[PDB]
Amino acid sequence: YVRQGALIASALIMIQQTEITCPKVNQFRQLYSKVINDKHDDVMAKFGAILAQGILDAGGHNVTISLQSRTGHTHMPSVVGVLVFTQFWFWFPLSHFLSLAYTPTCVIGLNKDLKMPKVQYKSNCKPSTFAYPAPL
Amino acid sequence: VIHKGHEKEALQLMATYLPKDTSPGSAYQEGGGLYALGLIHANHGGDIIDYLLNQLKNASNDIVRHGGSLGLGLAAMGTARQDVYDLLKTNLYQDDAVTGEAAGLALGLVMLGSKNAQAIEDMVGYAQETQHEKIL
Amino acid sequence: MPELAVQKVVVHPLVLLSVVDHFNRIGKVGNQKRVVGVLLGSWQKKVLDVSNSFAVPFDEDDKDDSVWFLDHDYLENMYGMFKKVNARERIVGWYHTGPKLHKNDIAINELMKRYCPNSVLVIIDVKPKDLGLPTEAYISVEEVHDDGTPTSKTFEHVTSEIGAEEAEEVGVEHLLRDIKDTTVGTLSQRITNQVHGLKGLNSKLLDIRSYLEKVATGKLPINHQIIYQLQDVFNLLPDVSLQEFVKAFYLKTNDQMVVVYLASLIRSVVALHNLINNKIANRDAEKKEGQE
Amino acid sequence: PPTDAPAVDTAEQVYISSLALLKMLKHGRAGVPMEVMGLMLGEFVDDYTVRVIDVFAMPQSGTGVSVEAVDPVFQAKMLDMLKQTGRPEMVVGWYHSHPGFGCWLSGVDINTQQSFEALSERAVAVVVDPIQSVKGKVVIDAFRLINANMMVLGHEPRQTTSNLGHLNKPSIQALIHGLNRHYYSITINYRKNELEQKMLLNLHKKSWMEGLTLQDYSEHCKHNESVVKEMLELAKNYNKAVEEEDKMTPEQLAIKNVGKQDPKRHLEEHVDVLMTSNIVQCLAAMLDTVVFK
Amino acid sequence: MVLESTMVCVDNSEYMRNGDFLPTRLQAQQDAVNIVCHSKTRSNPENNVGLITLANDCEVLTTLTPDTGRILSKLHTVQPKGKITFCTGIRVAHLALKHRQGKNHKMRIIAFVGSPVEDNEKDLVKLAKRLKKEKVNVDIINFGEEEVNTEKLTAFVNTLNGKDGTGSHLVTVPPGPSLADALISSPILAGEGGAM
Repeated sequence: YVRQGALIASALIMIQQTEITCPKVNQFRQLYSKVINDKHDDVMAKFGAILAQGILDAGGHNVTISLQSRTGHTHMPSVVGVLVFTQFWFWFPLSHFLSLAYTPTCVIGLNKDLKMPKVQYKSNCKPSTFAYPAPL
Repeated sequence: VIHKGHEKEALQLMATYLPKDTSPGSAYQEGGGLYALGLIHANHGGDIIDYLLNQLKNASNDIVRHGGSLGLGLAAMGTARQDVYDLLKTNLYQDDAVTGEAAGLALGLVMLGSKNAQAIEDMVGYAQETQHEKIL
Repeated sequence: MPELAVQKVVVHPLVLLSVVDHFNRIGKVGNQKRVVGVLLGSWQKKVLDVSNSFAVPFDEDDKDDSVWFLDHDYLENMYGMFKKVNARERIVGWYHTGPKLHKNDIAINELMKRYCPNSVLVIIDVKPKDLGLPTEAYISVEEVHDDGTPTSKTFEHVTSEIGAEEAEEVGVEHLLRDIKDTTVGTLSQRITNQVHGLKGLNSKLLDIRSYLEKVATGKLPINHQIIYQLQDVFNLLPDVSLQEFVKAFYLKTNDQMVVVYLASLIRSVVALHNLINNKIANRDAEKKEGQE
Repeated sequence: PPTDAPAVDTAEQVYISSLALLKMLKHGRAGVPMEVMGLMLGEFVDDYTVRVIDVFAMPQSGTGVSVEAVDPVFQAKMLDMLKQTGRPEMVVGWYHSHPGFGCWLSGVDINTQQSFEALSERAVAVVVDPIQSVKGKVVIDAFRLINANMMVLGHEPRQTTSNLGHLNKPSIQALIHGLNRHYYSITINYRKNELEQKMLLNLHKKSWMEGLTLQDYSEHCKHNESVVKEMLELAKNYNKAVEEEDKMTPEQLAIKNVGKQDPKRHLEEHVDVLMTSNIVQCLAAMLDTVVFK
Repeated sequence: MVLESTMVCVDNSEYMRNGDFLPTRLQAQQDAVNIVCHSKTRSNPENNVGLITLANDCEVLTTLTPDTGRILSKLHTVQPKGKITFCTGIRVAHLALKHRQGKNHKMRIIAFVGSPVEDNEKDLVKLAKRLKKEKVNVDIINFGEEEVNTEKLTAFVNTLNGKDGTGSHLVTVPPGPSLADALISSPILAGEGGAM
């Protein structure tokens, strides 16, 4: 039951940050599947290995955990978001409050009239740091 | 969670497991219905706070007030609204296993970020009497 | 007793827990009340090993002293109920939840005595406060007096303490891993005994001082006996052989240091040799830290 | 379903009050050979927690766990006798010892509990090992049979009530069809009151012990004599060890376990008893000189 | 009737060695008790019968038990001695009636008295107020002690009757040889309607 707290801890640590300065994300992702294919790891561990992948790909590689706003402020829905998820002290279905610290940080260009633009952004860097998964 | 983002059409998507249109069958999917509705309308509860208040007020099953407290606390989260704080307060003065757990959490959510110094000396004192690993 | 058939009354922890559980069984609005049970145990010398006990329905008026009720029939049923489960469990006395003695007690002592002569009281407390043990043992004896007053059933004190078995030991062990008392080593443990001992003498003497002050003024008829003994006390104080005692005590101390000196010295040498061992292990670890 | 279906899920726990446990250990160790058994009296809160408040043995025959001296008249008579004390309690379960080995249920064991399952539906069978339990955790588990029939019928992955977990092994003997066919593991707790804790905490009445006493000063010189001579004997061997260790590699001083009388270990073993003694030996005399001045 | 708790108060006294009733008043006392217990174990199928004494420091010889056979077997070994008291006895009777299996039984004391009472009426009618609180019924059987006594017990049994004539009644037994007055004056047919 320490393994259950160190697999999910890793998958929270890394959500769509990829090979930028932590190449370990292919090493741990392998390890999230290592212990689903096995029938030699305890259910109370497997349960924390499924979410290790389930939050990683959360939202389609779009949402991330960040308790305060990039503006700068600790907004409450996120704080509670990861405070009542981690908590399984006695209750097991507390595993949805992680949709309130999920934010799809993306530039949302909105036109002067509160409508939809068409406009794009130069690459100042290669698509490897841009990233986003590879379906195989 | 999967359909967080639907507003006026969410009552219809969840209308095939929510009470009234659905049989009292497995109160699990009714309580789960209400909880889900508090997930979709979390922090923005408008008409949904009233809907959930009519679902808890006339509730007679323990599972319905479980998931129901979980939906209602989310829809009126960060607010004050003294009506829902005292309804959820009656859930806790009723002393029933799984209704008082979710109801306790839901009352902490209704008064989130505030809490009257009276609500504290209410809740801690009621924690001295009670006896449970879930409600307490 | 004058008889060497009683002396060390040794009560096992589960009894203590048992009377402290009984005191909350009754405890509704019938609390603030003496509650009484019977002590089951074994013994075969100067001991009365207490082991089991069970409440006996008991009532008592709160202003009278001849209005007490004790379902002795209940006893002659249960006593057999527990015998049928463990042989070797006679009735070695009966306990009374304090806080101290009541005039009524002697009466009870004779409705319990209809079973076993030698029965003893064991006053146990329902409130931790004392710094000595919450277990005082009395016997019902009788005597004659130099004043010429009729014989009496008094109560006489016998030394007391609590012991244990392997079972008991282990259960208690388990229950005190919150309040750890083992972090404390030997030397300090016994210094604790010698400060905590003064914490006893201090309050005992204090109680005698309140008593003497109680008869001198705010009158309370004198009982010559107490004052008698209280004289032996002040003759026994170590005084009259002052000079010689001084010259000796100093000498025995002198010896004591001589041997402490030696002890601390050896201790030092040994620790230092330990240090040499560390330094040499460090040099040879430094040859390994290089290499490749 | 147009109405709820049967339910079971539960993280079943047993509170055993500091009173009970001591009785189960003691009485249970009484019968190392022929294990005893006893009824469990207490209350039953909500439906997640058994509260065993007290227990009392039962008699037996002279071969083992008979239920022909588990008379219904014994437990009847006793239940009435404890109503007249002030214990409105009911039977919640039955415990026994399997001393010397693992906390498991045997065929007769299982079967027996089946009777406490017909008579009543809420029964925990609690298990104490007065031998192995010695010192430390106190081996004590709890078990409840599981409907083996329903398991055969497809509810085999449906006997999982929501308990927490912590894994066992040596009883995998009958726990591989125990935990996973015949019963399961409940988890044990305690309730450490503060009044019981301040009670047991007592183990010394010192107002006549040390500090108001001190050993005999001719008994105390005969003690020093002996030790401080043993110092000499050990000393010599100590020089002979300091010449050796210098001229050898730590593998040969490692396996040096013939005559442990030589090394430091005994000069420390001594000095800390000697000193102790004496120092305090020391203060006791001084303290009394002022205290009873 | 309803299940009840009965307490037989028998008296020890030098007065319990008078030939003025059936051979010796001792023996006769025994027979009377033996009938009043048996007669209240057939009114109800279940009924608890006690047995205390009313002399010296009032004592219990058997607590509440349904077996008339214990009530008769302790009663054989009494002795006529001592000076009775009414106060001590009554008050220990309550303490014996509280402790019982089941709290649906009624509190009834069947009291036999037989030597001059030495307590003043002022205290007895305080105890009768405490019994009025505790809802205790008490029947007093004057097996003797009516010509050697001015009945303070009249103001005792009227302190328990605010309006009920069964709440408490003082039954007399004519002091002649009167074989036939200790059987009809019984409390199961003297001061109530039932006679089963």
